[PDB]
Amino acid sequence: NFGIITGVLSTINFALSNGDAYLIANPQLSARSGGRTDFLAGGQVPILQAL
Amino acid sequence: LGNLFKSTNFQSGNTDLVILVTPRVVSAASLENIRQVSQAVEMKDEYRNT
Repeated sequence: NFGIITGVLSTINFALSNGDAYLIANPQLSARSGGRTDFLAGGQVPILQAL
Repeated sequence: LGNLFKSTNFQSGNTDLVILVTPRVVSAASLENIRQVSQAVEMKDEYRNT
């Protein structure tokens, strides 16, 4: 018994994508000499952290 | 016509925030205290009238 059975397959691709992103953050603070000021504008998420 | 062969996703926004304080040396007769006291009187009267 001598012979062959074979073939080929293919796939066509024409994908095309673009992306842009802009951001400016302008926070402003006040503090006295020798002091300290902290500022947060955002949120908080819960995290599991145990000994 | 190209919008029949193209999809767009757009997002835009802004946030504004200000935090400011005002201290004042006062007494019980000072204007800052009197205004809050008179505000409580109006609160009681509004409750009574409903």
